[PDB]
Amino acid sequence: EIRRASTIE
Amino acid sequence: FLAKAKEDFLKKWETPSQNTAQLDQFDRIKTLGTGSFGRVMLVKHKESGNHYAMKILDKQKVVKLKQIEHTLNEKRILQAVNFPFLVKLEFSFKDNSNLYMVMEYVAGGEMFSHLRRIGRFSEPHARFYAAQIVLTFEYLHSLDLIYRDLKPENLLIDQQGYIQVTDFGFAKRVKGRTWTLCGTPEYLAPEIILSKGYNKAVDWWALGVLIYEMAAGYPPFFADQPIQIYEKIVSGKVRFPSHFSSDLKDLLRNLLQVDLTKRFGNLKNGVNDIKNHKWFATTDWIAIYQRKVEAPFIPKFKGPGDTSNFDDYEEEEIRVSINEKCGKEFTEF
Ligand SMILES: Nc1ncnc2c1ncn2[C@@H]1O[C@H](COP(=O)(O)OP(=O)(O)NP(=O)(O)O)[C@@H](O)[C@H]1O
Ligand SMILES: [Mg+2]
Ligand SMILES: [Mg+2]
Repeated sequence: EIRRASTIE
Repeated sequence: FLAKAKEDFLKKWETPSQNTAQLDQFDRIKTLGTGSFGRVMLVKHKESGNHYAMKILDKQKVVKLKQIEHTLNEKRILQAVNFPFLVKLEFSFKDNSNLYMVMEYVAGGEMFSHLRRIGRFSEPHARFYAAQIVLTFEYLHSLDLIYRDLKPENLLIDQQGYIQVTDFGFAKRVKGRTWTLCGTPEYLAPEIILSKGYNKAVDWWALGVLIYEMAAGYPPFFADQPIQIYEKIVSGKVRFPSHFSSDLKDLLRNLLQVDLTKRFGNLKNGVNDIKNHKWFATTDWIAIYQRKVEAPFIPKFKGPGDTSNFDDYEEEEIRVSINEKCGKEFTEF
């Protein structure tokens, strides 16, 4: 649905 | 080709290119995508008229959020790789506030956009894209490189219908096992979630999540809060849609394997366990590498610099402080 942003923590 | 690709990577790795252009040479047309440390915008070179995609990163936020070595590896690795499915870096520089990476513009848009507007890809359509990912992962692993962010938002379709991989923000030379928690929650492998120390096997897990989301239209593990997604990733159970193939369910059961002593790509036979799976029986790997196969879907190109295949973002002007910040931290950029 929404562009999943990458995680860093 | 893999025999000669190793020397060329190491040649570009030790003698990288730096400061090849400046911000004054580029007109700024439209934003292509927004991340957490900056943005990517369509960019036109004033002297040559060529269009490019400029990835901008704020230097302060990178230093503040402990992202220095990650961004250093992004510029250096992408500058040093060469494969028909990887996006090519053309220019790179920096000013008082920002870092700049100028890549080749891919006007076809994300695979995430086309995946959502169509719903799902048929199995041969999804197989045509997975073959390119498998070939690229075989190349990157030959150079002992890791790519820890496989997701449709990082995969761009070009004018020939082929995949162009971008976003090397977590790429790293991994001679052994690494430890950094990073990626996209839907695509994280269980060993990353548990802080266990992972190798190249996480890329194959992410490939199984990608083949799932393409053939079904949705990821195998998703929930509201990311904590619950981790609960489903490490649980070991994965349920498949009913319209899936028996041949596809078998491959995904071997890619979405929690025990990495029995996961494909991590076994003794390496990438051959994947390329020689029954699901890929109809795949000419050489023809895919040479890009000699008619693509099943070809996006619409209304001309050069056309931004139709991208979403509309709130446009924000680029502004640099008159004080140089973190100059010593980004010397090697
Ligand atoms: N070379 C390119 N040509 C065309 N569009 C591009 C190009 N590079 C990036 N984009 C687009 O701009 C977006 C920026 O993505 P990305 O490079 O991943 O930034 P990011 O900060 O790493 N986002 P994230 O994946 O959460 O880390 C992409 O998702 C594409 O939609
Ligand atoms: Mg991205
Ligand atoms: Mg990224």
